[PDB]
Amino acid sequence: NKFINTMSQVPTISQLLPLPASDDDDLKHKSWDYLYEPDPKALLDTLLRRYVESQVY
Amino acid sequence: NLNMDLLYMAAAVMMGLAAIGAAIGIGILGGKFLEGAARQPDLIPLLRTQFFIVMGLVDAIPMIAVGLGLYVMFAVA
Repeated sequence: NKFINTMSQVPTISQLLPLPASDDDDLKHKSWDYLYEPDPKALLDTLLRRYVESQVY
Repeated sequence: NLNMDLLYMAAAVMMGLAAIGAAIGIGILGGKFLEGAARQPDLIPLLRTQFFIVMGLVDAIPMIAVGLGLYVMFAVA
């Protein structure tokens, strides 16, 4: 359920995997690109796992 | 006579080693420059100033060598 208001709430079903195509657009990443320690893809996997955990919470 | 035959050889060896030294020195120094410019576009004008500041000292001795090579070749002859 979603706590839309103090007075009203609604039941919902939302897809958490695969990652939804949220807009999430910026191009400022050119100015600050992360130095991936140890690897970029390893960090990305841990980030996705944390994100799913966070959305469930 | 023999003098000029060896003096062209002397100038040759000196400027050849100078060429290798200077060229590979600036090659490495510039390689770090380009990689440092790669990731972030912000400070190209900044690194390209530190580049000349250091590149001056790279060329310090090789132009002593070149000056003396030219000196041998055109004035000791």
